[PDB]
Parts: sequence; structure tokens; C-alpha cells
Amino acid sequence: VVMTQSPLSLPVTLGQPASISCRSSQSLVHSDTNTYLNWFQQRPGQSPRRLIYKVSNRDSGVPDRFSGSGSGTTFTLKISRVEAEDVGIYYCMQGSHWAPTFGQGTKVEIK
Amino acid sequence: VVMTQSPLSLPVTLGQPASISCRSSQSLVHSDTNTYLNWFQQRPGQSPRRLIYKVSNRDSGVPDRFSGSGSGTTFTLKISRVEAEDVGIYYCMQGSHWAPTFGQGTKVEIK
Amino acid sequence: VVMTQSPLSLPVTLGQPASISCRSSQSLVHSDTNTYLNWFQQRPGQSPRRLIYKVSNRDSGVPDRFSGSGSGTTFTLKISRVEAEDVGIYYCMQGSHWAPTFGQGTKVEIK
Amino acid sequence: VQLVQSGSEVKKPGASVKVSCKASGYRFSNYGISWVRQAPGQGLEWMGWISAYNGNIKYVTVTTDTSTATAYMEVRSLTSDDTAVYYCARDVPADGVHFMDVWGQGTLVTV
Amino acid sequence: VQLVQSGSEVKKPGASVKVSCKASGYRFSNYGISWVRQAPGQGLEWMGWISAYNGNIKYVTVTTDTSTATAYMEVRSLTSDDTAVYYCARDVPADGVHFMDVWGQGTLVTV
Amino acid sequence: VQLVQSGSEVKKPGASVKVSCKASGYRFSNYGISWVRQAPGQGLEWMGWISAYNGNIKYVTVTTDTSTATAYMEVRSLTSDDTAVYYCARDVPADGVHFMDVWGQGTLVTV
Amino acid sequence: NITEEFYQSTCSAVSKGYLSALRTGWYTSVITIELSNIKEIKCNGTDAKVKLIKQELDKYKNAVTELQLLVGSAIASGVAVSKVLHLEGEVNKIKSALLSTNKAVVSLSNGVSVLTSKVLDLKNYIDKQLLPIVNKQSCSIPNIETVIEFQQKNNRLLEITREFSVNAGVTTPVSTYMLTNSELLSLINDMPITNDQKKLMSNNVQIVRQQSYSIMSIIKEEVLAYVVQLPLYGVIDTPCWKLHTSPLCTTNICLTRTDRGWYCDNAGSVSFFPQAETCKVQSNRVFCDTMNSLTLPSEVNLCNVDIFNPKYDCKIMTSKTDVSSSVITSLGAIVSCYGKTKCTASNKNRGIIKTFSNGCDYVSNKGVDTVSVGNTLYYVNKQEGKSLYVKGEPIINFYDPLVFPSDEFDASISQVNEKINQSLAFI
Amino acid sequence: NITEEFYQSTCSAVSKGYLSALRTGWYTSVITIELSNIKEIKCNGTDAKVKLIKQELDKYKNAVTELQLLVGSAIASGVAVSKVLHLEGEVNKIKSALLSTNKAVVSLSNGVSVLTSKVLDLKNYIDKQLLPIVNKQSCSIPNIETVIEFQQKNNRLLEITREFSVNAGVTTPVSTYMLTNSELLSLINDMPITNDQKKLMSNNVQIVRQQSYSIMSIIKEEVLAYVVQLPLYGVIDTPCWKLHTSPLCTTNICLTRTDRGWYCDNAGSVSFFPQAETCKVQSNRVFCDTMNSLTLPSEVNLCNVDIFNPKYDCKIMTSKTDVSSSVITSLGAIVSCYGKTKCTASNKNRGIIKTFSNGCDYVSNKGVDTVSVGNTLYYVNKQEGKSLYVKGEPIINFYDPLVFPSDEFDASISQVNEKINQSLAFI
Amino acid sequence: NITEEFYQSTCSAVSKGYLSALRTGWYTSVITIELSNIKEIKCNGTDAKVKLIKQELDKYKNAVTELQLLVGSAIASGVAVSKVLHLEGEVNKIKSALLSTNKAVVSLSNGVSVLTSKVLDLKNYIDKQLLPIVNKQSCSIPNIETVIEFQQKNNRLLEITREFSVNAGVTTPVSTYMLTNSELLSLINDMPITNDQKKLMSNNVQIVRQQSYSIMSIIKEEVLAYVVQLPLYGVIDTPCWKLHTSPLCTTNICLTRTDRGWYCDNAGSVSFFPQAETCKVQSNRVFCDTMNSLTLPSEVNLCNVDIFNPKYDCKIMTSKTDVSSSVITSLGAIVSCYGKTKCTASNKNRGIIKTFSNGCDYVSNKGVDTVSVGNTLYYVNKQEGKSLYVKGEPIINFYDPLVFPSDEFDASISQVNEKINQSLAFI
Repeated sequence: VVMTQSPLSLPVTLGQPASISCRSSQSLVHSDTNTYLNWFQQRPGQSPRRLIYKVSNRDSGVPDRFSGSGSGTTFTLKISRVEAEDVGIYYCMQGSHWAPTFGQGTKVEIK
Repeated sequence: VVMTQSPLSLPVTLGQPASISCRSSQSLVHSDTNTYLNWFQQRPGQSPRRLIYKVSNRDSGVPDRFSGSGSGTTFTLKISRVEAEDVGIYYCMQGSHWAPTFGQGTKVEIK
Repeated sequence: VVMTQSPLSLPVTLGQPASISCRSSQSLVHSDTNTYLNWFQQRPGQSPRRLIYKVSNRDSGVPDRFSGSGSGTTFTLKISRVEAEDVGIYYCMQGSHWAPTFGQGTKVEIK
Repeated sequence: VQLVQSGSEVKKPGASVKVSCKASGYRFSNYGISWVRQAPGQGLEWMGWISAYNGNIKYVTVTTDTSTATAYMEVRSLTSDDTAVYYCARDVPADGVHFMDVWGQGTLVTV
Repeated sequence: VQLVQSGSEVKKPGASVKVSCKASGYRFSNYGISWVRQAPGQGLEWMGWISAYNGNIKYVTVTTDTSTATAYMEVRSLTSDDTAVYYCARDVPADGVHFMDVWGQGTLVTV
Repeated sequence: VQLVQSGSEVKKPGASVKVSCKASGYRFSNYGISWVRQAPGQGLEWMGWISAYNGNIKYVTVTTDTSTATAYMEVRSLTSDDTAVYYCARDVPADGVHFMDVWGQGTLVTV
Repeated sequence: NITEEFYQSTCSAVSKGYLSALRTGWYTSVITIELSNIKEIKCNGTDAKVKLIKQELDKYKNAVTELQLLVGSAIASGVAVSKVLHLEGEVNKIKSALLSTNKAVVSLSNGVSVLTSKVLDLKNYIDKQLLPIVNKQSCSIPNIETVIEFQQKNNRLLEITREFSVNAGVTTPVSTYMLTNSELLSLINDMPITNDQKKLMSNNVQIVRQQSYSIMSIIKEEVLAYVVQLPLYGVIDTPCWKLHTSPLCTTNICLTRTDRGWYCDNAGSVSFFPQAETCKVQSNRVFCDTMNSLTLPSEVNLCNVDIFNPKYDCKIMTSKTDVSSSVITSLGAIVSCYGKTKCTASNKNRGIIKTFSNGCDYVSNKGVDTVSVGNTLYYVNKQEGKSLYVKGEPIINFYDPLVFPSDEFDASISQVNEKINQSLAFI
Repeated sequence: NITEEFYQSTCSAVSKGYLSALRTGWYTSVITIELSNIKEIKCNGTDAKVKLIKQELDKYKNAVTELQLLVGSAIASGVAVSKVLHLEGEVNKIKSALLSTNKAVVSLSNGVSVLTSKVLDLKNYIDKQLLPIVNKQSCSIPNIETVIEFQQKNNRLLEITREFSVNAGVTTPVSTYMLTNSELLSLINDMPITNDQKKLMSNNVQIVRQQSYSIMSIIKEEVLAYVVQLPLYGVIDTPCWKLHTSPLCTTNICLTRTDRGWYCDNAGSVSFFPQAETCKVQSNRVFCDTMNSLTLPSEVNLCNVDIFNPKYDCKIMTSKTDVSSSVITSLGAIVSCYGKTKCTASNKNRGIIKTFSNGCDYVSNKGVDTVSVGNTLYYVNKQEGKSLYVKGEPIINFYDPLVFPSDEFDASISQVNEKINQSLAFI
Repeated sequence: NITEEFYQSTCSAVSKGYLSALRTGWYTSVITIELSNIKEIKCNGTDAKVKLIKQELDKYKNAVTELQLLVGSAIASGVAVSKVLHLEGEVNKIKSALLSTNKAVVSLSNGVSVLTSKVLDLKNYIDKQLLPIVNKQSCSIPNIETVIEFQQKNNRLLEITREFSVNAGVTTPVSTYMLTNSELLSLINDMPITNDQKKLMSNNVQIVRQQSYSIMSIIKEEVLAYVVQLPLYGVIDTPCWKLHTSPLCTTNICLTRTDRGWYCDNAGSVSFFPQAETCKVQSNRVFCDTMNSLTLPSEVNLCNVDIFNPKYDCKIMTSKTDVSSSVITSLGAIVSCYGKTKCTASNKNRGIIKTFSNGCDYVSNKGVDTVSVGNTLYYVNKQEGKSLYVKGEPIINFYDPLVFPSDEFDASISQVNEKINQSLAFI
């Protein structure tokens, strides 16, 4: 399952919203009706941390500015307001199939 | 189940047809496909007597001038020719649900 | 099951294609999804021989010029090139129902 | 098949009146009795149902005497609003649909 | 796999003729025999079917001799309308669909 | 709940390096460990998964030490292309969907 | 018409008037379902109806994959046919035989000829009537009815797979998915048996299913074939009689005839069926499986009229267990009342119509509707028939408790008498 | 609350603290489905939806055709009601009673009054709600939802036919197709029984189904009627106790109390249920069918406290089969360890917590999670309760192997003592 | 490869060549279905498709309501896990564990860790994929495929509820609705067991279902969880041999070895399985449940080669019941012919190929296809293998009828000899 992610570079002005899209090559709906798509954040100098663990479910400790959306093969990650702590690399991941696959990663910057 | 009945007063010329409608607040179709809607007649000075026991089934001894019609939530009682013995009060009743409910009653008169 | 067959006479020039249609009074689809319609050929002076045994399946030893087509109640027998050995009488047969029935037969000739 | 009720009753407020309903022409234990109140100038109102087969009761205290094929309805703390005609109707013996095919002549209770 | 029938028969009206059908090249008991009549200038007509496995008969009296792998068809009360060629065709051994893959050369009975 | 990995490793091509991953804060035997490679200037790449409950392995040789709650990944025949940061992530204990909620800080292997 | 005779002498009741239908053989037929070798729909798209078809195809493929993972002996006949179909080249015989017809007789390697019938052809439906409907370019299906009818066609395969999965490939009774009523009725007509057997089996198809077996045989070369093992009733219309027995005790030492169950005449001998599950009973026809049968001389019937007959050694048990109980026979009920337990026979309207005294007694189903023995309420069978009471002195009164061997779990009249004589010889 | 007492003297454990629900009678109700007499849809056409309706009608017609082809006695009550419905004119009583209502009480020829309920009316649906939808001129149906809802209405009939076909018209347990949970709950409320029985049956509807029967009765005059035979629990809340027994051997001659099973108080006497399938057990309620019961005096309980009581003759068996085995009782497990076989009791975390020596011993479910005897691993029941160990000298040590009659398949304390005394008399 | 040895001396046949798969333990896994807490669709309207959804929701709600109303012990392992899930806070452990994954291992209050898998999520489908489709303002659904796919998703819940309702919450075998073949195959792979056990269970998933149990555990807090109790085969590939026995009578006094059934090597001892239902048999693998097993010394095998061996006391029964019967063993059939009953062995083509004389005799499955004894026709098993006939003098000829104790329901060689010696001592 190829997880195409777009865009690869997302320079965002502080306070303005940012949207990251990630489209799968196959439908990610599992045998049980859940769609297991994860969103990770790699803060510079740190290991990736999970933000969204199902298409819209925020992880514990994640601020409410991070919103996940999408269904089927196309998904979206949105940030309501980009702050200084939102700079990093975001990876979409599917665990539904046999081999987990990550996206190319989105490099969020500040203008 | 509120059994709204209309009209409340039905002055009818002798020999002309008369129609009484009774609309339910819910669908009266039971678990078995039958719709148990009854029509009663209260001759002046007498107890109510059943005319139609399911949406169109005449009761034994009821003249053929009384016809029942309708489905779902809306029903109709029709008299082909109103005679002197058709003066009375007509009540629609549902027995399908937990508590039987009657209509407000239609007062049929002669002009 | 009346197996109407048309035309009854099919004079065909050598080398040109020929089409024989046979329409059933009922759907010939059996309980199992197969449609058991047969096509027979009665060479002059010989017994009828089976050409097509299901709507399109050629019998062993039948040249590829004989093609069967159709579905439901209408069927077609086609000859890509009519040769000298294609002169005869063609009967459509259904065996699906209780009593097998044949068509009226098509008399193929040469112009 | 008929139902005969007690005569008219005149009571003072705060008293108790027990209407009776003697059944004849059918097996009493195969049915139930539904009690209907009709206030003057007002429509029919279902009060309660008692089964002669189960003893089940739905809604004042309704009772049935199987030996005498009689049903009783007792209204306590009578008020001026309780002046009405009370009918007994033969009904379903169990938790089915109510039909009320046969009605008693009506007991007028005056308070 | 072939079927050979008796020679041509000439009969007077009211007599009886028994056509025979000797089978070779296959197991006789694994199939049935369908008899088809072809009047001169007329199409094929299915007469009867006899199973060599069950002995079941459908429709004249058709019989099979398993020992000699021979099938017989006897037509009684012969009329001028019974002048026709009678064919034996190997058929389904049970109450399935009839196919008639192999036909005998044909016995011409003249009355 | 956290994962701590070994320090940075510098190796020459053709050697073998075994990364370790010490787990704390949770029951090690209730999960599995997924190993992810991140080449410099390149996205995350899933390498292999080992269950601490089954011992099942998916894809280099990954092993788990249940007694010390430690996971190991050994890469043999190191090449210049194997210079990358290797992460251990707590994962599903069985053949379910992978989530990778908690990641180790990352071991930078230089060849 | 059923007739019951109660024998007070031995506290036994014989319910005569029955006719036999004894299963003496098996008839094995091969039921085949031609399967498509489709792996998936080639296209991918966003059509909701095609996704339903793919979901149904996944059910189809998983059903095939599930099937590919799959004293006497009741299935030895169907197993033998199944093992022959596994031989190389035997599947192609069925494939070629059913090429132009849905029924055929196929001669296998062993030389046995089996009637083969193709009841469903999923290869034809999927390849010719389903796949051409799918518009591969748009990956769309025009009408939803295609989805619904695909579910109906595939439903029989899923239920057949479902039954074989939980039964480990051998299901009994043969359900309506394995063999529908029309198919079972036509199969009986197609059997090479006499018309008396065909009439018997056709009138009692519900009994035929209960005595039949379905054996999953092959899933190879696009063919799902399972052997249905129908019963053969070689013995029909012979007299049957059921022997009901109840404890007979002094009023103590108890005696009970252990040879209870169905007896039926068979080829000049009596077939005895001890197990209750062996024999299914209809209006007056008894369907007993002969695999669970004992072959006895015709003199076994003499035990009913004379328990001391020299022509046979009737089986009895001896014990001191003086416990009141009742046997609900046909056309009545045997009531054994002992101790302080009160036994009564009751009618629905009149109430208690009889109070049983100490001893073994019988009440017909006429008038009696229930029987109460101790704390147990027994309902009697309301079968129409004539019951006969044969008064006689109970045999338990002939013995004496001093030498009665009241510990025989299963013995006979002669064995008890010899053991009694041994006791007298010592004494 | 459940309480267990292990008696080392007789190697028996009694699990007290239970409440009875004894089926002492039957309640038969007639469930009717009104069937349409339709033969086919008159028109013919090329509409795909109408073909689906015709296919579903063929399922409907075949279902009707399939139905038309259709100690004690567990169905004697429902068979009796079924045979009355076959009498001339009894079907029209049900037809007229349910003319305006879905529930009615009908007085039959025998005078019995049965509650009749119409759970489905296919005659109304097909004739009034299905056929008028079919546009006979175009032979088309406007909406596909008509096909889907027809399949849903007809589905219950097909499954009822399916169950009767394979069960020969008598199905047990009563499935949810025969009688849905709402219908079963309402039927219990409509029974003329006390509120204690209604509360008991309503809380345990799953047990009620397992003890109920469904009898196919009539398919005549557009009426499908089958008699549902519900259980009646006349005895409720009386004490019950289960007797668990294990072999008791010298450390040789073995002794085992054979009277294991459920005992329950009933009308001043003890109802003993030997068969394990007879009694269903809930949280603390035991549902025992009294048809498989033995009525015993109240003194039978004295065998637990004193095996040599004169008020009763406790049943035991004698043998030389010194084989180690364990009985997994409630609130514990009896372990009989003999020979060289090693027996241990284990905990999930602590592992082996006890090693059983030679003899019969008992371990509570507290701490113990599994029991290993020989090569068999037994899991103990983790029911919450208080187990009591009653230490005492085993009775098997009182005898001597020289005169012990170690061959009794089933005997009693007095029978063994008399047989021993006979052996001593000769010696 | 299977090998049969018939011993004329004792009229017993041993079918060697089998491999064991003995269930020595249980593996309990929690299968969870997340349920929606929806009460109804808020809107009301005249749309036909929404009414179908409401009808399916009523099936969903009734299914939840139906579930809310719900020697050894075969379900003690799954009951123990079920009772832990009822403890306060244990449901939320499963809820949080499966929050981001469909499989998890959860450590319960007792400390046991159970693999939990969520096979269906109706809470997600109904709340997120079904309800948003319903246009509440118009109370309409755009496409009918939503109705069809809702029926498919809800179908598994309805069938799971259906099975638990009639089985009182404990179903065996585990059907494909409880645990599909893909789920069962993946569950076996996820068990912490060796690869030899995984290969054994994966190749014989049909046997695994028949030996498994499903226990309904909790319906609380939007979670439907049931414990599937899979078998653990700790003993694999050890030799097994089945002992077939037939009566041996003089040509009278009869003798029969009672110790028939499966024997398998287990940890240096022989596990004996008397019950026939205990052991399922595949191509050459025997799946015997050790709960119904007796642990015997390895010397038990010596009874086959020498019935008078001093290392073991072989079990026999003695009787005068000289009745002809046949035992259909594997690779052959033992035929005991006595009295005037005619016994023959027949071939399909050659007909009767052998007529059995008086005594006990054996015929291989080579050539023989059926065996007729009296009025019973027995079909022999056509399993491929090599049968061996061990000629020897029958042991019944060594005794004499004067002192032969022909009443032993179950005895041994030494017990018979001692009882014979007692008879000679008196005489």
C-alpha cells in the first residue's frame, strides 16, 4: 500500500491554518469498519510521536489544533493555528495491511 | 397514539354519500402485516357497535353501504348512501399499540 | 414449451453467412444457471446430428463455422460460410423442461 | 353474545361506586373486558382492561368474577368530573390487539 | 458410440410394429433412449423416453433390453398417419435434461 | 511508558551492528516491537516486527529479551547505504493492525 | 390401525399394528457444483454496487478456500465413493458426463456406476452471467438486482460450506441446502428401485433426510462434489411391534423385562432394535435402521404371551429397587406404584379419575389425559387405537425373596431359574 | 450463595445453596401463520425485479409444499393439541377467532382452551400489500425495496420450514424463528400462572427455549399452525444440592457412591435427577425436568452426613479398578490419586501449589486454577463460594479385601453388608 | 500408513499407524464486538429505504436486548475468563487496549494475559458510516446499497445472538459466525505455541472448531465480548492404535474384550479413550480429548500380543449371549457368525466371495466391499492399508462351561481366573 502524501514542503505563516493530505493506493477500511490511518509528528531532533491514531481521533496530550479528516483512500491532516511548536515532519501511516507504510513526510516551516 | 378524526360534524343529505377520515400519529401496521383499525357507531341512546374491524372488513350484520379504506397512518370511512339509521357518532379505534385510543367522534346529521 | 424457429427456408449463396433464429415460449434457464438449448443438423438421407449442445458450445467434430448465440427465450444459430456440406434441416431443441420439443426446422438451400 | 351492566348510579363526591357487567352467550374465560368512559359531550376514553384468562390488568380497580361471568370496575374518590357513562366491552384475553366487538348498554354514574 | 435400428417396415392399418435399436460403443445402462418420430414433410416429434438405469418411462410402449443393449418401441393400432421415420437417440439416464447426442439411422414404418 | 535505545554506532562496511531497545513503564510481553529505518534526507521505512507475546517475526534479525524487556535488531553485511537512524516502536502483539504509539529516541548507525 | 395389549403377568405392553420400513442398504449419489476459478474483478472503482459484488465474491472465494481446507460404519458407502473421486482422472469423467446435461451416470474406477447430478453451476453464472455485466472501463454495474440475485445464487454455496465446516465434512441429517426437497424427490424417482420403495420414500421425505448423510468429497478442478448417502428400504410393510416394559415388584423383589424396543419381521426372522434413537415412527410406519439391529428367531414373540415358553429365553433384570415409575406407551400408560408414593390418572375435565394401588397397572388413553406418579406429571399419548388389558397373575409372585437373585443387571428367565436352583441346591 | 462441603469419609462433595426451578407441567400454545393461496403472478415480463419476486414466491410455494409433506413422552401435550386441530371444523375456530385480533383463546373439541396467537400474516401481505404493487399490464414493480421487504417477511416462513424439514416436524430447542424473544416474553406474561413463575421464566428465557418444543400441526385451509410446548415450573425456590462423587480406594478395593446428580426438595420429598443433561444450571437456579426424576424420601440427605444411617440405604458400587481421576465440582475439585500417577494442583502465577498424595482429597477454587491428574489437565470452576472440608476416616478402611465384593456395578450399603455377611457365614 | 492386525486368539483387531493430536489444555481468547448505543433514528418519514433501515435497526436493538437477557468441566477455562470480565473496570481495559488497534493483549485482575481481538465494530459503522447517511431533514437515504450493506454488517451480530439464544450462551462447535476461518487461522498463528502445534491446528481447522467452545461473557458498556476456548494439543505425533473387539464364543460361552477404543502414547504412559465421540480421526491423525482419557501403564499394549500376560490384567466380559454380529474396523471387518445366521462377505462385481463359518473371522477391505451378517448389510471401510491376520487358537476354548462365570458385565482375565478357581475350590 503506497501512501502518497502531499505536499512535501508546507511553509506556513504563524497563526494561519495548514492542511496536509495523504492519499492511499487502496481503501484503508479494515474487515471491521474502522479505518486505521495514523498521523505522526517528528519534531526536529526528536523521535516521531503519534498525533492522530484513527482518521480523526487525537492522541492523549495532543492539542486540539490538530484535526484529522478523510475516508476511504483520501485523508487530510489540518492544523487550526500553526505555532512555533508545530514545526516538524508529519508522516501518515497505515497499519491495516500486512506491512505498515509511511508517507514521504511533509516538512512544515515558518514564513 | 393520537387518533385524529375529521370532520367532527358531518351533516349529510339523505341518499348522498358521506366520508369520515381518521389519521393516526403513527403507522398502525402491526408486527404481523395487518393494520388493526376499527370503526364504531354509536346510535343515539345506544352503546357503540363495531362496523369495520380491520381497515376494510365489514362486521357481520353491517350493511354493505359502509366501506372502510386507508393504509399506514391515514384511513377513511365511507357511506355509499346515508339513511335514517346512519345517524350517530362514529369512532375510529386502534388496538395495535399498548393502550387503545379512540377518535374524537364524528356527529353525523341530516340536512 | 413451443420452440418457434425462423426462417423455415434459408436459401444461402455459397460462402455467404447464414443465420437461423429460434425463440422459445418460456425462459430456458434451468434451476442451475445453464440454458440447455441444442442445435441439430439433418443432412439429406441421414439422421439428425447434434451441432451445438448448449447455447454456444460446439460439439466435438463440428467445424468452427457453426456459432450459437442467444439468451433467455431467443437464440440464434449462425454459419460463417455456407459450404456444400451445410445443406440440410436444422432443429433447435430444449431438454430443460419435462418434454423435449423441437423447432419446425429450417431448410437450408443453395442459390 | 351480549353484555348487561348495572343500573344508573347517583353518588356524592368522595364515595366509591362499583359497576358490574354480566356476560352471556359466550365463554367468559376466553376473553377480557375493557372499560370505556364516555363523559357527556366528550368522546370515548379507555380506562382499563382485565383478562378473564390470565387475570392481567392494564390501565380504579377492575376485577372479574369467572364463576358468575361478571366483571367489576370500582372507581374510588369520585369527583364531579367522574360523571360519565361506563361501558364494558368484550376484548382480547391476552396482550394482543384490542377489538371491543360487543359492548354493554352503559352505566350512567352521576356524582 | 453408435445406434443401429431395424430395417424399413410395411404394415397394414390396425397392426402393430416394434422398432428396435441396438447400441454399441458405450455402456447402455448409463443412459436412456428417446424415440423421435419424423413424418414425411413434417418436423421431429418426441414420442417417449425410457431409462436403461431406472426403467422409468415418459411419453406406444417403449422397452429396453439391457442384456443385448437394445431398445424397443411398439406402436399399436397403426394408422395411415403413423407412416414416419422413427429414431432412437441416446439420452439422459434420469429425470434431467435431454440432449440426444447420438441418433440411430432411422426406421421407416409405412402403413 | 517509554523506550530507550543504544547510543550511536560507527561501523566499517561488512561488519554487523546490534541495536537494543530497553522498555519501561508497561508490560513488555503484552506488545511487539516494530523497527523503523530513517535514512538522512529520506522518509521512514518499516524494517521488521517482533512480538514479545508470540515471538512471531515479520519483515536483518530482530529478537526480543523478555527477561530484561529489551528488543534487539541486528543488521549484517553493513553498507554505506545502511547509515540511518533506527527506531523501536511499541506495536501490536499479534497479527493485527500496527499503531506504533511510543518510539525510542533513535540509534544513529554510521557506516 | 394401532392396537395395544397390556400383559399384567409381566407388566409389559405390546403396541402392534405398525408397518416396517427397514433401512437395509445405502444409495450413494454425487451432487456436484461447478465452481468458477475467478480470482477477483479486474477493475477498481468507486461504484457502491460493484463493491457489494466484490464483497460477495470474497464470500465466494473464502467459501472455496474453506472447502479446500477440508458396530458398523454409517458413511462407509459414501466415503468409498468419495475416495474414488480423489483418484486421478475420475473428476474429468464427471466433468465430461455433465458437459451437456445436469444428470448422468458415471462408471468409476471400481466399476460402480453412480448417478451424478449438477444442482448448481456457479462457473456458468459467474463467468457468463455476472462478469460480462461488470463494465470494466467504468467499473460499474447498471442495476442493483444483479447484486441481489448474485447473493441468492451464492447463498447455497455459503450454507453448504457452513455446514461442512462445523461438521468436519460429514453432515447428518441432509439439510435442504445440500439437497432440496424437489431434488430429493427427483433423486428418489431416479433410483433403480421398485415402486413400493419409491412411494414409501416420497411420502416420508422428512424421515429420509434424518437417515441420510452428506459427505464432502472433492473441491478440485473447478468442481465441488459431495456424496449424498440416501437410505435403501429393502424391507417394507412387514409387521412391527414395540415392547414397553415397566418394573414388576412384590407388594420386596422387582423384575423387569429388559428386551424393550422395536421388533419387526424380516426375512423369516425378527429384527430387534434396542436403541430408541434407531427407529423413527410415523402414523403407522416405523423407520428402523438395521445397522443397530439384532436378528432373533421368530419365537421371540412368544415371550409376550408366555414368559416361561421353552422356545425362547426372555431377558429380564432383577433388583430390589422398589421405585414407583410410569412408562408412557402408545395408546395408554403403564403405571408402577409402590411404597407410599401416590399415583393417579387424571382427565382434563373430570380431574382425577383413577387412583393406582400398589402394583403395576395400565390405563388406556381413552378418558385419561395425564398420569401423575409421585412428583412427576406424565402426559399420555392420544393416539387413536384399541387397547386390550390381559389380566393375569404377575410372575414376581411365583418366586421367593430368600433365593431371588435381585442383582442381575441383565439376565434371562432360564438364567434366573438356574441361579435360583443353585441357591436351593446349597440350601 | 453457593456452599460446598467435601466429605472425606465417602469422598463426596455436596454443592448446596441452589434454588430449584422444576418443570412439572407443560403449557401448549398454538402459533399460527396465515398463508396466501397464490399460485403465481399472472403476468409474464422482462422486468428484473419481478423475476426476483417470482423467485421469492417460488421459495414461498415450495415452503408450503415442503410443509404439506410433513420413560414418558416429551411431546404428548403438544401432539394432543396438534391432533385436535386436525379434526374437522377445528381449523375454522382458529380462523374465526383470529379474524379481528392476533391473540385469542379457542375452545377445542376436547374442551381444552388454548391461547392462539398469529405471529405472521402472509395472506394479508401477499394478497393485499404485494400483489397490488405488481403492475400486471407492464409486469413491472416500481421500487426494489418491495423485493427486499418481501424477502424479509418470507424469511421467517422459510426458516420455520427449514427447521421442521430436518427435525421431522418436532424441533427442540424452540429457535427464535419459531418464537421470537418478544413473542416468548409476551407469551409467558399471557400464561395463567402466578407472578413468581412469570418472573422466573422471564429472567431465564434462554433456559425456557432449551426445555420447550415446537410441533408442526396443520398446513390446511391457508393456515400454518404449530404448537409451542412451553415448560411449567410448579416448584420454585426449593433447596437443591448436587452430589459429586469420586472413587474411594485403599492405599486394593475401591468404593464409589453411585447416587450422584442433582437433588431438590419437592412437596416434602426429594426429587433426584441422575442424568446430567436433565438439569440446566444458572447463577444459583437449577432447572431440572421432572420427567427424568426419581422421587425419594427426605431421608436421602442423611447419606451425606452418615453413610451408615438406618433411615436410608445409600447406593454405592464396588470394584478393583484403582485408577486415578478427578471430579471437577463447583467451588473446588475432588482428586483421587492412586498408583504411581502424580496428581498436582496448580495456580496460574505460583505454579504447582499442592501435590496430592495417595487417597481422595479436595482442593477449593481459592488459589487453585488447574488440577493435573496423570496426563489430564483439569481446570477448576472459579465460582464464588465458601468450601468446607469435613475431615473423617474413609469408610473403605472398615472393610477387608478378603470378603469385599468388588464387582457390584450398582449396589447399596445394606446390600454390600449382607453380601459380606454371607461371605463370613460361609467362612 | 495404516496397518491392521487381527488376532484370532481374542477376536480383536488393532489398527496401528496413527499419529496423536491430544488436547491437553485450553487457550482462551476474547472476541469483542463494539456495539452502538443508538436507540432509534430521530426523524420519521415516508421513505421506503429508511423504513428498511429502521427494521434492520430494530433487529440490531433486539439482538442487543436478547444478549442482555443472557468428570471435568469443559468450559471452566472460558467461564473463568468470562467472570473476570464482569469485574468492575475490566471492561475499560479492553476498551482502552482496542482503542487504536483490533488486536491486543490485556492483563486482567487475576494477572492472566488474554489476547483480545475486535472482529467487528458496529459502533463505528452505525454512528459514523450509517447515521450520517440518513438525511434527518427529509428522513431519506439516497441509495439502496446502504440498506444492503447494513444488513450484511448486522448479519453476523444477529447470527451470533441467534446461536447464543438457543445454546444458553455456550456454543460448541464454534461456528463460522463466532470465528471465521481467516480469524481462526490468524488466531492460531497468534497463539504462543510451537510451530508444530500451529501446523497441526492450521491443517485441521475443522477439527479445531469441533473441539472449541464459545462462551458469551459481557454485553456491558457498548461491548459484546465472548470468550473463544480453543484447544491446545500438547501431545503430537505420538503413536496411536485403536482396539476393535468382537464377541468370541464357543461353537455356549462368549468372551469379549471390553477395553475397546483409542490408545495413544503420552509421556511414557498410554492414554485410553473409551468413548467413541471423544476422538476425531483424520487421514492418519487422531484428535482425542484428554478430559475423557484414562492413563494406563505402557504394558497395556501387551494384551494384544498375549492376553495372559502377567504385566497387565486385560479387561473382558463374559456372557451366554451367542448373537452373531460384525465390527466394521478400519482396513477390514471382524465377523462373528454363530447359530443358524448366515454371514457372507461380498464384492461389488463378483458378488458373494466368502461365506463365514461358525466362529470369529476377519476379512480385509481388499476385494470385500460389503459384509452381510444375518439381516444386516455392513459396508466395510475402503481405507488404503495393509491388513495382517494373526492365526491362533481362540482363548474361549481353554475354559469349560461348567465353571465359566458367564455373567460379568465388566471384568478382567485375573478376575475371571480367580472366580473360576473359586468355583473349582467349591467343586
